Amino acid sequence: LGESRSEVIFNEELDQAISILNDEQLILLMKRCRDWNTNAKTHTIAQRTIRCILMHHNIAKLSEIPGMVKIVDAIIPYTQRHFTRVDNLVEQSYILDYALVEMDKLF
Amino acid sequence: GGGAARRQAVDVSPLRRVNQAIALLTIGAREAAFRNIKTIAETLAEELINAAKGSSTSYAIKKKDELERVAKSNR
Amino acid sequence: YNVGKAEKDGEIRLKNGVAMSKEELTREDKNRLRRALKRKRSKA
Amino acid sequence: YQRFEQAAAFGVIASNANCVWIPAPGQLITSALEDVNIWDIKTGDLVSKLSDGLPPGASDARGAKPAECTYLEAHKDTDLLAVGYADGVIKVWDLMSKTVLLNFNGHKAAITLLQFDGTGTRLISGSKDSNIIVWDLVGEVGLYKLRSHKDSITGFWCQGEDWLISTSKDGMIKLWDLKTHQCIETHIAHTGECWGLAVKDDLLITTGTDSQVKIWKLDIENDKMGGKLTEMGIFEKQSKQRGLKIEFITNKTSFFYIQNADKTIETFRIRKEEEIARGLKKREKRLKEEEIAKSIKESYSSFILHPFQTIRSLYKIKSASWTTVSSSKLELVLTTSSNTIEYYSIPYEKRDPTSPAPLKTHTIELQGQRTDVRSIDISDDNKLLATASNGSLKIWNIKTHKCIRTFECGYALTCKFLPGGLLVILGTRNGELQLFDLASSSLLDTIEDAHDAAIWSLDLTSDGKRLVTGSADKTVKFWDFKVLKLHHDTTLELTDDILCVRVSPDDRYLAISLLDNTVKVFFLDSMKFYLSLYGHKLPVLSIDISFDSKMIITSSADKNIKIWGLDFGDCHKSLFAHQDSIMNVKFLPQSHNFFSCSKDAVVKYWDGEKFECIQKLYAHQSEVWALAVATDGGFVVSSSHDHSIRIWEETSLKAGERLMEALDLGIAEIEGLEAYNRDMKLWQIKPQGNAVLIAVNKTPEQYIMDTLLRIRMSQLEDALMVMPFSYVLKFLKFIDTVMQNKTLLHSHLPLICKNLFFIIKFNHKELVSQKNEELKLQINRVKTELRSALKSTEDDLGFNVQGLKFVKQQWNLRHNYEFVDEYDQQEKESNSARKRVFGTVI
RNA sequence: AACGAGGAAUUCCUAGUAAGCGCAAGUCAUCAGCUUGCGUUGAUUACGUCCCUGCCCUUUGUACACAC
Repeated sequence: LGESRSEVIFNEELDQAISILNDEQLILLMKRCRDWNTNAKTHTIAQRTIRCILMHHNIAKLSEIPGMVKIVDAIIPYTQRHFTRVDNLVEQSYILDYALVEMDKLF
Repeated sequence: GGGAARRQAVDVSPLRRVNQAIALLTIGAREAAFRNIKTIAETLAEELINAAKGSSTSYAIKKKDELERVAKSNR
Repeated sequence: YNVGKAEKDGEIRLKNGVAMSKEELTREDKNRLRRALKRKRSKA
Repeated sequence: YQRFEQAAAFGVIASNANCVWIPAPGQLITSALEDVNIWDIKTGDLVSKLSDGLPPGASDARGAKPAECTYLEAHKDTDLLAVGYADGVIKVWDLMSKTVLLNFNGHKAAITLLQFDGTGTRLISGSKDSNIIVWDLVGEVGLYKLRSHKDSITGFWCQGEDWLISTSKDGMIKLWDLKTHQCIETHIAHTGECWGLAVKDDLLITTGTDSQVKIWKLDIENDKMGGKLTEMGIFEKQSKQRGLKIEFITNKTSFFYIQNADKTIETFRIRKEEEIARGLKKREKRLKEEEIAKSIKESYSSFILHPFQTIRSLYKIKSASWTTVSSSKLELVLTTSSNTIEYYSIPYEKRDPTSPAPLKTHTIELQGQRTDVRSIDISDDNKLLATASNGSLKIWNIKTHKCIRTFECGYALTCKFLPGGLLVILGTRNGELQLFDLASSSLLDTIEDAHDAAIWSLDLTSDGKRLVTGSADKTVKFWDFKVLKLHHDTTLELTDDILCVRVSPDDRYLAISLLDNTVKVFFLDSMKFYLSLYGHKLPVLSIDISFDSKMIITSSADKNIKIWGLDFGDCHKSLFAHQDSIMNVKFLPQSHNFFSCSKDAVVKYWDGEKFECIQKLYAHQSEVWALAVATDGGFVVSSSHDHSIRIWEETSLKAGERLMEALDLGIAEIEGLEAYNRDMKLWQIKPQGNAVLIAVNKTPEQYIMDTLLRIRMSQLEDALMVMPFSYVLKFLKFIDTVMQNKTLLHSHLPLICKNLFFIIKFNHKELVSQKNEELKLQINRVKTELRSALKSTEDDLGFNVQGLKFVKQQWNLRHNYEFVDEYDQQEKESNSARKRVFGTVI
């Protein structure tokens, strides 16, 4: 990620590796991805690997894969928590817009 | 200061200013009538008049001048 | 889904959701994690 | 209350050590215990030894067993000797003044290998615990540490300034790059434990643990695993027990030797390409008379290599070293386990040994007991007696520290001397007393069948007229001198074995142990069974009685000296000492003070009236076997299983505020470098980067971010409340800069955003009262970049949430069974939903 | 003839508190070289901080949301 902060998500060859992963390794990757999704300091990494998977596999297959909708079911609610907190942060970030208004009006 | 003590200047808050004011006046008149023919009423009247002038012949104004000088020295 | 101890043996998994294999730790770190589990289960 | 200090050490010619040979046969370095020794081979005469000045025994010394000297290797171009002691301490000696010039202590365990290039004065050390240190002798500091092995280090070969190749006691070989300063390559070598490593510029030869030597090809190619190390072949058939040391040598047919741990040693020749081509053609003609080429590729190893010969030397060897001459003689210096240092030579003409056997020259076995000392004796303050189960009764002069006569008597057990005639007596684990002369031959009257078992203890009365020999036949026999033969006269047949006997210096009591934890005390004059002392829970091993027949000292296997008073037969005083076991105890010849030597290498000196260990003596590191005290002088001679003879002679800031200081430094470097950028752009001199940023090698944003990161969340609101307004302006510039460095921004986006919004809500009145077009532009940049960051992160989150819900819904409407009746499916659902238990107070 | 409100050091002290002023009792231990009660006039200065000298404490969110 850090090197690819400058339609890709990571470096493209890495994306190809994730695209041609096996089913068993997809299960293992999503197990680790759910684990890192738990805390809120590694959620970005979890979200990016998930998005790379969803954009590079057959979704009917991903739904089909045995013993995975268990994992998916544990993955949604923490991502809603993160979504709500980040949206709250956009919300607080309109302060700067307020201060700019006040400063130009003084000016 | 670890052994090397030194006076640093700080500002003072009005309840402390008023408490100093009252203490300075009354200590000045009590020690000015410690042993004389004067008494507390007359020495204290002397002091309150002079200090309200600010005229610097009086106990409390001398001690005030001292303390702003010491701050002025090592701020 | 809370996170608790990993169902293999080859891993140690902490509470903040980070998991580490037994192999890929340097020996001092294997020491220090043994110390941490020592005192934690020493109370509980 | 005098104190004793060590004065001597004999018989310690070479042990537990790795020899370094000096060409002039020339001189040779071995180590004593705790000590080095150098000597000429052909004369066998000691030159020098190196140690710390204060001996063990001066009261300044520390209470610990001294460190054994476990490795040593030299540099003749600078003529220094780097030795390493088993406390993992490295000492370098000058060889001219024979003085230390510096020391080192970096390891923790014992040191295995020293290897060093004085060319740049690089010193390399590999200890028992797995790390390799590299040092500079000129700067005498620690350069660095290479650590990735797991068990130990057993071999490593340096090369130049670039590479190490090391092998461990767990069988993997590791190549280390010294530039990037770290491991590069690793290969498991043998199944068990690999031990030896020797390098020719082509090929690398290692040993396994069961006589499989393996042959790699080495290079400097730059593939990942490829190019570097490759797996040419397996040669074998040295012995069965594993080898330890391989060394190459040349003149130019080259040779190398494997030193094993058995009695033997092997030497091989390595051939040349002409013989290689010849054998190739001969083998190919055998091939013709494909897969057959695969077979010759498999017999590669035996094809190239060649078994030159062996030495079936004697019993056991520690170390070995090469010497070549004339292309017709190869020579091995050979340090054994037992006290011998032998020279070996072999003729050859680059074709053949031309000899039925290797030749043994120049042994050194003269002043070394060559086995384990079983007993000691002192004689008239001039004369010393050392006996060992090789029989090698070595007679010594103390003041010359040197041998006089040596005999042989089989598995000797106990020594004693006769001042009358100056004739020594010994006894063995077979019942045969052997009495020897000193000027003449040994055997004068070698008695046999004196006891059907091993004899154990033997003493003579204060005159020198009779011999009491207690022996494991459960019998003691009493013998008299006739004129010079010995005649037994009477036998006492007890019930159990005898483990010690002594008689009073006034000649009245006889003390005889038993195998039971008991000792009997008899009247000598008529054999009357005067007393029986009881109670050690383990048998008595050694007995003393006083200089004047007042007390009896008994020392046994359960580590407790007991002091009995002899008169009524009482136990004065018990004394737990010597964590292993006591072998013996002796009195001073004058007074009630006594020495005691254990099985765990301590000599403890007691007062017999306060009953305290006056002194503890920490000379050496083996089971002490015996002790004897001078008849007058107070020097005492202690002897122990390390083949060793010792003589003791008688003589700040607050969080928030540290953020402000970091903020000052960071903003200073940032704005200075910006002004310099403006300067060069106007042109078309670097303002100096400050010490902290340079020294930690941290860019300014990383510095300020690290101080912000270290601060804790309970102190973050207070800290940002503390700083004044000028520092807030600096904070805003810093946030602008990290928006320039996006990677840092997305790394620490919550920290930055929280701090920014708090510091602005708090300083809002100032902030709008400031009018600066710089500040407006800064706020536009910061606000737009924060929206960009937060917004793209959020967009990830929305996409993931929708997608995972869609995945689950799809799987539901294909797999999970569906009903039609509303109540029926409600029953289904309230079955299958997650149930979590919870502890309510009612 | 000794004395004109008691040196260095240390101790004690936050509201009917410090300090003054007298009256009364004498209670199975203690108390008359005195001890406990009872009223009467009645303040100056802090009421913050862990910076100093110390003194404890926790370093396993675990209890159940939400947040951190």
